Amino acid sequence: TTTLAFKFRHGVIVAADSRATAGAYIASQTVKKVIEINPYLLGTMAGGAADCSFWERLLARQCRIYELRNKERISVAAASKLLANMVYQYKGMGLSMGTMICGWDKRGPGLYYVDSEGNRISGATFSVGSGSVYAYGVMDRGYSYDLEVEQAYDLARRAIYQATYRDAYSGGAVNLYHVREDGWIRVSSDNVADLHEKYS
Amino acid sequence: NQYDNDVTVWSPQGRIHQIEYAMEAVKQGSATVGLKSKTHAVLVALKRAQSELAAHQKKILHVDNHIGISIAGLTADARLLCNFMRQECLDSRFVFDRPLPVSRLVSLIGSKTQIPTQRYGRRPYGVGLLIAGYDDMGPHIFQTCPSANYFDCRAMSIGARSQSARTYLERHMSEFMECNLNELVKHGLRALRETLPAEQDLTTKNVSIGIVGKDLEFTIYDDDDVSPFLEGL
Amino acid sequence: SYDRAITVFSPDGHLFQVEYAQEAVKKGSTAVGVRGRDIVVLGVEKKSVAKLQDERTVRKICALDDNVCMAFAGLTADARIVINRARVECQSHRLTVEDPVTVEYITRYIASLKQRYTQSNGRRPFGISALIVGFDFDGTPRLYQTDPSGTYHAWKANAIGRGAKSVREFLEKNYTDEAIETDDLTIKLVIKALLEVVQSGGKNIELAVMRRDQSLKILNPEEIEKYVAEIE
Amino acid sequence: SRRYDSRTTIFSPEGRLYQVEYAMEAIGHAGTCLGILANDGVLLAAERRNIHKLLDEVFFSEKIYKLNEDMACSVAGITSDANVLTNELRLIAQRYLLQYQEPIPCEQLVTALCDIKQAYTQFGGKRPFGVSLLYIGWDKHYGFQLYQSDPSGNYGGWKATCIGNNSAAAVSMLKQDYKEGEMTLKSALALAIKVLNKTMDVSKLSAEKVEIATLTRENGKTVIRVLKQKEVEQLIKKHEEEEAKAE
Amino acid sequence: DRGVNTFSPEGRLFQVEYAIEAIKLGSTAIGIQTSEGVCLAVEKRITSPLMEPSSIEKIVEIDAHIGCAMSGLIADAKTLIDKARVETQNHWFTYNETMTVESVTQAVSNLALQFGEEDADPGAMSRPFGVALLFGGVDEKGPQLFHMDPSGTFVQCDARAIGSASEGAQSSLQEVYHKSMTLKEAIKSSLIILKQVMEEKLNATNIELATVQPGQNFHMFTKEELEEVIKDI
Amino acid sequence: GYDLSASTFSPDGRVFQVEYAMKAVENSSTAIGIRCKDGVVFGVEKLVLSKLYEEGSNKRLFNVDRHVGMAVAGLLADARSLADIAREEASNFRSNFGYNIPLKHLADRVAMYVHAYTLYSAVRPFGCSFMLGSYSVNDGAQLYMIDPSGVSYGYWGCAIGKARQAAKTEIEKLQMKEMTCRDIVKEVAKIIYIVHDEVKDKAFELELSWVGELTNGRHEIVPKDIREEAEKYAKESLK
Amino acid sequence: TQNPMVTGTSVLGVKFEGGVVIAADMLGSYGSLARFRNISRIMRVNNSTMLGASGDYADFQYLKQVLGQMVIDEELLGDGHSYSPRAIHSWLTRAMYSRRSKMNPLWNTMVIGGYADGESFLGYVDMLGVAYEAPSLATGYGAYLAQPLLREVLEKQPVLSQTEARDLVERCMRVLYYRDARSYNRFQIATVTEKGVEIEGPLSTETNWDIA
Amino acid sequence: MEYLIGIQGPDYVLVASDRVAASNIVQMKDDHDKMFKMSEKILLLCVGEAGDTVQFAEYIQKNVQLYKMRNGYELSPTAAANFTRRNLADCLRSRTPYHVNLLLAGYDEHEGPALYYMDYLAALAKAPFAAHGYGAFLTLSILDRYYTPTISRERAVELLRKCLEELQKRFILNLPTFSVRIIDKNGIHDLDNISF
Amino acid sequence: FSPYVFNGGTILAIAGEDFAIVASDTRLSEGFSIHTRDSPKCYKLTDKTVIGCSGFHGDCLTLTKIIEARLKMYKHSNNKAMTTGAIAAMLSTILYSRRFFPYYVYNIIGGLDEEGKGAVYSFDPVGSYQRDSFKAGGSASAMLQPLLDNQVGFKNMQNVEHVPLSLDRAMRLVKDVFISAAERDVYTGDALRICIVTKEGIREETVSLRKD
Repeated sequence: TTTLAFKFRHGVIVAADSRATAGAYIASQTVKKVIEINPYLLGTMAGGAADCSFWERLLARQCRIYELRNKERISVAAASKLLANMVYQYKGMGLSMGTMICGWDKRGPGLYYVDSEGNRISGATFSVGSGSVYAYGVMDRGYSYDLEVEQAYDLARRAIYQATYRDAYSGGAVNLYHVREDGWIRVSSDNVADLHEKYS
Repeated sequence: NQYDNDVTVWSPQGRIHQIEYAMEAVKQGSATVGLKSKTHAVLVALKRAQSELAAHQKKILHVDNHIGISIAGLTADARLLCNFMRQECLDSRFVFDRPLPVSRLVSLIGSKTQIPTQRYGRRPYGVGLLIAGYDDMGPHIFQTCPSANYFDCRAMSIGARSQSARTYLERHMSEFMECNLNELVKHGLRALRETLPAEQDLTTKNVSIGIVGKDLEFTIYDDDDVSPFLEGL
Repeated sequence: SYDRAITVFSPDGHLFQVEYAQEAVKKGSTAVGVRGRDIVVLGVEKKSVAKLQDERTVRKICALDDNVCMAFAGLTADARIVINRARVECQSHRLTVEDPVTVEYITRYIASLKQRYTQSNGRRPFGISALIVGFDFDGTPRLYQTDPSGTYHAWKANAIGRGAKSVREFLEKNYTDEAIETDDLTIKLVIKALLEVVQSGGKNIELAVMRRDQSLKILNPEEIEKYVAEIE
Repeated sequence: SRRYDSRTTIFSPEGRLYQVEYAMEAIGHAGTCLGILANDGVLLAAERRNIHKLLDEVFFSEKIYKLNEDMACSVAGITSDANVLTNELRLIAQRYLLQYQEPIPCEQLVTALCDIKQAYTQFGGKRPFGVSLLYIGWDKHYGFQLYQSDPSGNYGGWKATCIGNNSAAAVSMLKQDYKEGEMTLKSALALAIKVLNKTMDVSKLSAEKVEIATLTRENGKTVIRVLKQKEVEQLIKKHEEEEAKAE
Repeated sequence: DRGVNTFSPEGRLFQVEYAIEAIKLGSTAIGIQTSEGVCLAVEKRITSPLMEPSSIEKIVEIDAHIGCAMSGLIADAKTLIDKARVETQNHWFTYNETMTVESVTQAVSNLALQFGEEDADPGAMSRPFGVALLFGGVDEKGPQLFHMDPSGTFVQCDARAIGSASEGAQSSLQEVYHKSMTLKEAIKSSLIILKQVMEEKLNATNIELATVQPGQNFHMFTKEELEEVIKDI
Repeated sequence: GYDLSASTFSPDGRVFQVEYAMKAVENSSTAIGIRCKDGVVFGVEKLVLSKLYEEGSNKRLFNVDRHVGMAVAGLLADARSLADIAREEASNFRSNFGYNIPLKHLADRVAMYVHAYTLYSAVRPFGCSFMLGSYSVNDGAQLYMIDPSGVSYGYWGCAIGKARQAAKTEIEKLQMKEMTCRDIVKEVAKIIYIVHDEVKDKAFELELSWVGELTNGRHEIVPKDIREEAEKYAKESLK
Repeated sequence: TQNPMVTGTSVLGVKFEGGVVIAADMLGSYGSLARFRNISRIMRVNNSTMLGASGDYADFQYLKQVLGQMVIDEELLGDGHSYSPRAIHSWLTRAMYSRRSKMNPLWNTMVIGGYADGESFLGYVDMLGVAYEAPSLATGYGAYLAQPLLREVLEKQPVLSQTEARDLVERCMRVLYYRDARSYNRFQIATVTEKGVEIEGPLSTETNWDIA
Repeated sequence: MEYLIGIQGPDYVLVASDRVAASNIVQMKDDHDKMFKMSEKILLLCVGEAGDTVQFAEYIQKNVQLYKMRNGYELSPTAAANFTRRNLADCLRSRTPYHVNLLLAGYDEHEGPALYYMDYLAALAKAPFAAHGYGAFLTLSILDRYYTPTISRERAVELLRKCLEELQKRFILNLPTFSVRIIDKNGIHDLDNISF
Repeated sequence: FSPYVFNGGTILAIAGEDFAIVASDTRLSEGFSIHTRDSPKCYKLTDKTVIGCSGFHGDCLTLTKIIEARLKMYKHSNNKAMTTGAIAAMLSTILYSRRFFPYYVYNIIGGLDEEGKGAVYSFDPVGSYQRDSFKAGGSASAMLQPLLDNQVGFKNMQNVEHVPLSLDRAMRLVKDVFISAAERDVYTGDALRICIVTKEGIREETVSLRKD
């Protein structure tokens, strides 16, 4: 599993692979690991798949209850704090999670890594999963804040690509999303076997 | 004067006014008719005109695949009582993997309905139910009352002006056990029509029909589905 | 546990304990709040000064958070339960949202708590109303009023307490964009409204003004006589 | 049962709480208790009710009940309900010390009892505590303080106040012979005996009918000291003689 | 003198009978179900000119596809319309589908008559709700509109007026409604009837209008949008 | 106002809510039970109100254990409640002691459940009397009857209902101590028809159930071949 | 039961044309000790349902009184509705499954046989709530040592008679006495038919031939 | 491990903490605030287990801020450290204990500067200087060496810098940046980050 | 005491343009033995939905009782049948509600969606939830998924036309891949129920496999 998210000037690019594997046998390669939460905010799936996909769905209904009661969409700060507080009540019980809440609020582009260990931290760049260490390197060399939109699409596909090339548990297809100021857009679902012909 | 406010207070005549006032709530609702043959059990109800613009009610409820009820009285006490009945029928199929018998469901109602008629600060369930069913013993027309006893009926009608239907039903009950399905429903429609004002008739918009049978699960029949039954009356 | 319905309906559809809790509001000291352009001014009418109060601890303008402060009228002990439970909710909201409350949020919390004791077993309603003033993160000034029924409305200007039927008749004929223009002229709009209700007259009121960040400060007694002399 | 209930926590049609207002009249026929704030201390001057000849002298006072190292109270109303309140203030005063390792500030102790008193006027269906009770104390934030707490659950800080019998006449005498920022402790003991003569119907005082406690600071430590019989008899005789030098 | 769970000798359950009389003191709300959408229009009843009229939220979002209109004791609605909002999100959480308009009305009206004073909960309702609710939205069955009287009796209506002037606006809804009119003709018909029944002069400040279309979501009209409709009347 | 609660005595020491609840039994039709040398035979005059009810609705004879039967009279919803209480006590006895509950003990466990609602304002007394009857080889035939006050006495014959006094005179001239169960059924049906009023309450269906030595101590309804041979016998002596 | 104490061994069961026969030996072992040599491990549930269990005999006596009194409770109200043998098998599946989820299992391995509405029922229930139906059943080491003999007869001939199924039962119970250490030379044969459950007396495998 | 350090002077409570939010082998964040201001004059420096350091510090923060709203004055540093110790000590035998190692630092107008130590076993200690983490082993003897109770705040930054250069040379974790801030009588002033 | 046993079984939903085909074997196992040869892992839920459940058969029996009970609770309170995607969303919450003592069941939903196309939803035992076009689950799922990804996904094929999967080419592709599974997986091979879901309802076939 390799997920990827960085903030830049024109929003925040979210990228992930597609491989879900039990032990060494690949269970699927079409897993939607970029969990879209609601039309303005979204998360990733790294860790236990049912844990990330339950608690970001339970985040999704509390962000909607927040929007109904308060007549305003929730911030990225409050959404990552609600997710951190819900999974803190099961600390030491076995929640494998670790996810990246993305969106824009009044404060601008927001990216918060939230772990089931209990962490929630801000940051420009993050990468979660088993192939995250291979994605950190390709990201940190290419990353700038004043990076163009087509340039930020390129190095987020390629950082997921280089992670699938080195992690046995990363594979499938890249799933690139882009959070703009009027909600997220899904930009590409390029296959890793198709990017290999482009990157060589 | 002082014997009618509480359900734990007997009158000096051996009589509980708060129970009898909840039975007044079901005699001023809407007329529903239940009857059975040797093969089927039919619930016919008047979807009452609240106004000239309301889709009238829903007064026949699904309980199981072999049991449905019909409502006279407080409608919110009815589905509070029906959600108990739906749970008690799911409870048996989860445990015994068989349809719960119709005579045992109504015995669970009457022991659940008796409990608020004896404790302080609780009211009787102001709702009457005609219950159609098909157990392994045949068809069944259990009536239950706010006075929590219940009645296995050959045919029964409860609600506003429902004695006119019981006048009709007790005349033609001698021939109910040898009817077809379409013949048995039309007896319930002629019983339900007896409870109407002279300016009113049984349209297809104000009549619901609930039927349960041997090779037939319990079905309610909507506005367009009661038209094959009203085609002879 | 005392489970008995205290607030019940009556014929003609009235809740008597809610109506009688509003008569407790009308027997309380008069509180006035108006809303300016970048200023909100709360003023209460001290009925008696008596020369023996330690006046620091009978102030009727509290402070719910750094951006929200309220003034009440009615049963003073019921207010202190509402003031403290609003202060706990203003801190829980910083805990989970990482933002200060909006003024309508804590107004909804106070109103839904006041509704809850009109419908729960074994409780009477709160005998208070609450004039809540504040500022959003956007900087828009807000002025709200809760009732013992649990109903809340936004207001340009409002008055609760005794004589509030006459103070609100005053403010509906004197609240304009010109009197709400200068920040000092907004403060004299509360003092002119209070002096119509203070039947003894003089410098026997309490008044607190909250502007934006560099927030709420309650005005001193000689700092209030400077305005009352400017309206003599 | 609704028949047997009395509805202690409902509103009157005028907006009143009857059982609170009826508890307020239990206090207006209790022992007269007053408190005066000075520049170096606060005092309590309770008129003693249990003044029978065959009473013993067991525990330190009759109506004082020291709450803390730094603050004491004084009660008037139902004697029994005051003992339940004063155990409760001592618990609140020691739960603050357990939680913060600092002594309870005096306004925060009065506020916490007044929340327990308010809670019996709003829910539970019980009668309120028919105890209004004074408070004297010292803390870091405002120094010497004086509080009063009605059975309604509302409190107030005072420079001079009085609860009990003839409290309304006692307050008006404290409106005129009290000077703000100008009362020493020895001037306030003489004001206490002056008020306890025109508000007690008896011919004079004898110090078996009063109880006085003062609270001062001595070398960084609050001392709460009930005055003995000879210390008050000298104050009675200093006022029983000086009244002859003014007529 | 009598408890909250007490039936009248007419079987009417007094506290609900008096909670219905509480609605007749609240402002008038109108709903019209057309085949192209539903519309919800309510009088705001501005008490003082200093009252900011943007806080009188007598129409609320339940979900994106359901909006509710209230009358009566607005504070009592806020616990019902919050239980409405949580039930739609619990339905979406479990089933990944929008909840239908009937079942949101069915869930909220189960809270009516769930009051009492004999161990009904540690925190239970002492009294019924003093509100009528007009749910209106578009589901898979299309545009629908429901009424929610405090007895827990919920009914689908084509057009329904509630509030202080309902008996007289329901007489006007039955004359002008027909089963093929347009949503533009229903918004316009909901303001001629508000013009008859409001006390003050009808402008774009003292009314509140919202519609639910099958295409678009719930939306409430702005100040600029209401000005076009009032000139057409 | 000394009669609005069960936690209130009268000034002459009476609990009227108990005594009003036994007026409810006196407004119910007569159910009798006769203890004989071979067993116990119950009989209920079951008033069928409408012609629209099925033959067997509102059943008044209950099986509370496989050896104990229960003839009720009074408010019928309360009777089905106490039949469930008597079933739970008979169930819990076998789950805790391993044998069939004695009728002495079962009658005392249920009468102390009925007594428990004669003491508080939170509840009302039960509006039903009911007889219990069983047979064992060891314990023999036994017939106890429980009032709404909660008092339980053993009987040779009890006659709860409207015609309580009129049926007791017919049971008293019967000498049940030497007669067998097939002879008592012919006599119970006689006593039911002679106390039934053919003017006030019109329609009625006889319900009969024994428990005796001929059933190996099982409680069951009397069969229609023996039931109809007693209803014919009862009309022949009614003349 | 965290740990069983007095266990029974293999319970046989096979359905024939007109009913079901089950069989179990009359012995409860306390860990390779033939301690209680006269205990019946076959329960007559009602008129159309029979039941035999392996596993802990104390947990089986718990099931005999919970299910046995549940047969009283249905027979009290007398409405003509009885438990079918597959209603009892479904109740007992839910009873054994609810116990393992609180991690307090009943250790037993019941065989329910029955004959209702002209159809023979034979049902297995394990201590984990694993339940199924089969033409022949065998628990314990009978699933190793007798179930191959049952299935090889039921494959050639899917319908037995009563005399043919009983002979197959005794032929499999003889194999259990030869090769199961926890088995015993006395066993009960119960047979349900249209005429009810009939548990025959102590039968022996006393025709045992041992050529050594 | 993450690193805390506090140095009490005559009228200041200079504290510093590392700005790293490490994971298994990689690190996530390079500008991570481990300081939580509770009043205008007190800080809580919190390191420890993941998640506990914010579930405890924001719990302490919301009650010390609630104390100021309810009462009109702030807690003292001694009362805040004693409050912080209580709900860390009565939870260490609960179902959910906190594994936070704290460093509470504050100024009082009448008592002066105050630095407090407490560990995950909730033992409060007032210290002239304290430190947490594996880096405390290398730096608590820089501070036993050059600290005097009358140290200037310019010489306290310079003594802090000696401790943080000791971590760069001798400690094995990469701790490049450090948030530094003073707590004199005028509140909390964020000093410049000592970076490498 | 272990609260689990692996009972075997393989399940094979395949989605099409107008159909769904959910298939399974009928062998029930424990350890090295065979419980019964006729126990389908497939369960009809609605008019257009079949669930296949393999894993621990005590949990497989409980979970299909719970779904069939909560199929009705939806229909009672919403007055319509559940759609195929809403059953699979509800099962995602039932499987997570019991997470710290989870079901050992691999689930595959197969049915028609709300637009009349085939829908196959695959499940982890704790409720991870994905819509696919084809999925194997259970004992031979590692054996079946490479051939399904060859012959349906058209993966690793170069210059081959992506024909739409027909009804008959899918049914032979189901039957031929369990013949390959029964050859080399020990837990499969008694028979093969095929629940095939179309617009006309759910047809249900069977075909023999090699007895072990």
